[PDB]
Amino acid sequence: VRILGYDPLASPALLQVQIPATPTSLETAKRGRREAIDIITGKDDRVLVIVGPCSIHDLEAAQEYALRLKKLSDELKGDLSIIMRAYLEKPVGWKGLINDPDVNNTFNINKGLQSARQLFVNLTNIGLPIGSEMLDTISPQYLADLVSFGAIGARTTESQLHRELASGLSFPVGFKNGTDGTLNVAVDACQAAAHSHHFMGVTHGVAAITTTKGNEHCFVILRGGKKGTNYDAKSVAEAKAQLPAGSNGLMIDYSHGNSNKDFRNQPKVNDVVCEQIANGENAITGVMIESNINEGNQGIPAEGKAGLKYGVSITDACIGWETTEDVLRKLAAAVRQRREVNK
Amino acid sequence: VRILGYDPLASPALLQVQIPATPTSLETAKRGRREAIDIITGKDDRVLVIVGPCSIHDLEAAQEYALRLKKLSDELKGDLSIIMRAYLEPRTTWKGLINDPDVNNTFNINKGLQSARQLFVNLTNIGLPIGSEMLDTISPQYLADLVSFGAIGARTTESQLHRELASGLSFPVGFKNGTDGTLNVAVDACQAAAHSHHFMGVTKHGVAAITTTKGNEHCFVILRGGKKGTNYDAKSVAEAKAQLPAGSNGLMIDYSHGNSNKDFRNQPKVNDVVCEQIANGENAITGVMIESNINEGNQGIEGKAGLKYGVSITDACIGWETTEDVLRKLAAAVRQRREVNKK
Ligand SMILES: [Mn+2]
Ligand SMILES: [Mn+2]
Repeated sequence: VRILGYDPLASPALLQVQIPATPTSLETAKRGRREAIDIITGKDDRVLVIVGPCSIHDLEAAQEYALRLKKLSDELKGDLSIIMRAYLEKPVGWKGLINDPDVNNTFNINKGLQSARQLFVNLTNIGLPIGSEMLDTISPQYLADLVSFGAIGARTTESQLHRELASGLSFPVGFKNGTDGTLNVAVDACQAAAHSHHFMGVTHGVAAITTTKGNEHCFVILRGGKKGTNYDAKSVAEAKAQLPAGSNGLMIDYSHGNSNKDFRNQPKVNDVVCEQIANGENAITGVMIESNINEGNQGIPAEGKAGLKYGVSITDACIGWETTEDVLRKLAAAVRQRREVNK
Repeated sequence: VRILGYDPLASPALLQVQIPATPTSLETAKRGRREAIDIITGKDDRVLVIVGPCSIHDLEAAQEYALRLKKLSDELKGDLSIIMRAYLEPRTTWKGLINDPDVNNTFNINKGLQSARQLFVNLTNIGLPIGSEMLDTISPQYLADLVSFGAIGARTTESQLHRELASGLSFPVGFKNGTDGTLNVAVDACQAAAHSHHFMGVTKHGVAAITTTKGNEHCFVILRGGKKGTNYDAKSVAEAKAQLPAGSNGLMIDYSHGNSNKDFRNQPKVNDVVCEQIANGENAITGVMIESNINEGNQGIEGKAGLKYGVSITDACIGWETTEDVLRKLAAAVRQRREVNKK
């Protein structure tokens, strides 16, 4: 009585055929996973960097950005393992690329899944690994094969459904610290996801029973909270203090809460973080940066896509490309100096 | 690479044909919903009660308990509208009736769903309405037609997935406050559940499709305490009422879990404090949740064979006679409130 109806949904298998992943895309995704694993587990001393737009609403602009990040990745491969941020939505307002690909308030999930997949293929096909946030348990079925890094939404860190999901993904997954500032829920999540799980889920577009093997590559993401920002050494210490033995490295988000809701502070956070890294801090193995071709953000005008400024986020504000180069080169320097403190 | 494999899953439709609901079952489910609605909206001045085991692992024992509650219910029907707790499982490393129906640390979801549906039919068949937690977006499809009340656990009240599910359910849904004791996430969930959603889900035939729901105006908050302490006292209740927007439904207080502090004998103490408020005129308290079984306490696991009869194998519960005394007191508080209101 509360279900208006069901509209047809193309299965992942069908989508994978219409928008096939090139050998390069597959190899790229595989490579991104290996590198991320070695870093969060300490086998590698470079830093894992998830850099990119808060969200992608324009494939062309994303491709130009990707090409720039690719070039700069090759320049800093020795110190950084860069994965492009390819998030589809920011949890009223534009519901994201999957739900509203045309950015016109309509709903076209089938067209959305096609755009999202075309995007993922486009990016990985040039040798650039991507990372996306797992919003639900069904969409990953359509994109996972092209992902090298996944993050679980903060609102679902405590969800068994997402912990089960994580336990079955073929790549590292990050969980955010609780809203109260503590790391319990995230730690529990990582432990839960490490176990094998048995559950019902979509596969061919039908529901089946899944058995996962468990994911040992889950880590905590520091993202500020009710007790303030937590990227500083004091907070980092408190964070490591509550990480049971055998934990993976921590990943720090420069944006959102830790940036005090101001894209301009991301580089300031970079400074405080680079400082720790340069002085020998080995628990910080990753960072998250919201960057785009141009800085800041913009609202969606009455006209729609037609009135949007090119290369400017329509969700959270980002630092521009030039600033991103500065931030990343500085981070790379911090990593280099860190190898020395470890000599 | 982290998916050990899949096993075929009988569809909700198949199981509904296999284990059909009797005309008495459907009628009870319907009635349970109508009565719950009139209460949470303030039409009826009786109190809604969701009483029953933490979980059901023994169908026979559940039936005995049901007969008793059905009889006690007929006695108090003038003051209370009773719905029996018929839950299957919070994940804390027994996996529940759906996963481990044999209570022997194995997995058989197909058999679990059958036992669950049979259980639901058995109970509603004697005229006793039932309530359960809505775990995911799939399992409910196998039981919805028999349910009169649904609950969203504290660990998933923030899950968009569950808010979407609630908006499409044919009965009232209660959202529990967060594990940290935070109430706004539940108030929030009710708002979200109140309107239409468009997302990916599964049909009666087990096919993934795009679902459009209409919104559920019968959602409410369930105070169940948490990390920052219990929340059933007058101060907390007034604090809770303050957060609720205009036109909100009444509150439901959970005597167990966070509000009893892992001590079943605290449930009757909560009942006294809650009764005092009701007896003295508190009209905003429209519901209560109680963890009750034939015999009090709980127990661990020779397998089922060794387990004591009417005793839970999950959260401790108050025994039957305690339950009866608790309910009769609650009933009196109700009658008293009527008198206070006529003034
Ligand atoms: Mn963002
Ligand atoms: Mn319980």
